[PDB]
Amino acid sequence: GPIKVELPTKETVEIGIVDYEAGASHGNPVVDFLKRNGSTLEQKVNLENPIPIAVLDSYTPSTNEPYARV
Amino acid sequence: PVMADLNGGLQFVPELKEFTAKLRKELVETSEVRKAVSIETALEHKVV
Repeated sequence: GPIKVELPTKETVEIGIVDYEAGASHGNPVVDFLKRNGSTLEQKVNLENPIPIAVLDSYTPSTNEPYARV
Repeated sequence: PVMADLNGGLQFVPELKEFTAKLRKELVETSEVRKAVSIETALEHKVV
């Protein structure tokens, strides 16, 4: 995969590649190193507390034939 | 009154503070880099 460096405008541009190939192995050294030495960037961010929307009721049809046929 | 100089020629070295700091910094740099690189190589061998 690509390696990119953050610019002063907070933009990332590529400056190199990762590549690793091995035969018989017990794990991935690249990701192990990155986990031990880097930080994980998660796109999902949780609200302070969840916001309830609704609790709804639904029913399965008596026959599965119409959905099967559509 | 006698003045004996037993400084072993050290007075002729210019900028002694900077020179000694450079020497020590180069030694610590070598040591730490070697140690950390060896640790990382050991971890990668153990995981692979």
